[PDB]
Amino acid sequence: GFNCYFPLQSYGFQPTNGVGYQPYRVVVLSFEAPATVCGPKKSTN
Amino acid sequence: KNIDGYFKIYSKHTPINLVRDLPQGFSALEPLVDLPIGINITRFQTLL
Amino acid sequence: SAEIDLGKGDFREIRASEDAREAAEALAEAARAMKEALEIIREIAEKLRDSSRASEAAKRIAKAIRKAADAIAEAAKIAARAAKDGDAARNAENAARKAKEFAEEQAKLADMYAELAKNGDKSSVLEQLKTFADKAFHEMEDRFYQAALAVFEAAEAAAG
Ligand SMILES: *[C@@H]1O[C@H](CO)[C@@H](O)[C@H](O)[C@H]1NC(C)=O
Repeated sequence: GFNCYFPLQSYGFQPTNGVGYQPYRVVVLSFEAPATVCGPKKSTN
Repeated sequence: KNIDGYFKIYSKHTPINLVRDLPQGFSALEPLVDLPIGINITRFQTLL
Repeated sequence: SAEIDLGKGDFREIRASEDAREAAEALAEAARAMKEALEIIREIAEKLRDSSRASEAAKRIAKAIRKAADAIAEAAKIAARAAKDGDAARNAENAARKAKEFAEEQAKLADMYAELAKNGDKSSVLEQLKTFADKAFHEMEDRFYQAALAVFEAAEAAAG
């Protein structure tokens, strides 16, 4: 320690932790040659 | 061939009754898939 | 049912045997001491601006950590005698050790970082201050909360 630190840091996840401290799940989808990923075009009768 | 990043591929299978001569035949080759892979292709080597 | 902004915002005025109430004023030597510690170190987390202030601010912080160190133990104690229960009292005496010592270990260390902020060589020592204070501020609230519900857990054990 003492002018020396690990480049790490532990989240302390306990059943009681603050709602802003509790673990959260995050999805970040990137948009961005042929373009192949396409939304579903709905058909019709 | 690779055009517009689509590497198309065309094939055709016909029997062979000849020994070592590219047969005097006639057949149209037909699409198999259209691979949308953006790769420069200048060299190619077969695998057996 | 009392307006105290703890972690996740849970607010209470402990409803149990009066020693748990006494574990609410004596614990208010901690419950009021935690939520003040996470506010003045919150003032030092990035409103740290002056090496000259860094000298005594860390000292008052160190004395507040030192205040917090022997406050969190003082909160975790009196319930365990009025605790009809044993299982829920284990954490507090641990926190009376763990939370006190973890606060204690930085309480002296903040002083040895307050002395290094005393002379105040702002070329590098501020970067010392900024790195442990948040580390402590992360550590103190982590250590706070672990006790902050384990201290009431003993008070919960000290309900009847
Ligand atoms: C072909 O190589 C060039 C090199 O300048 C590169 O910029 C390009 O992305 C490549 N194209 C493909 C389809 O791999």
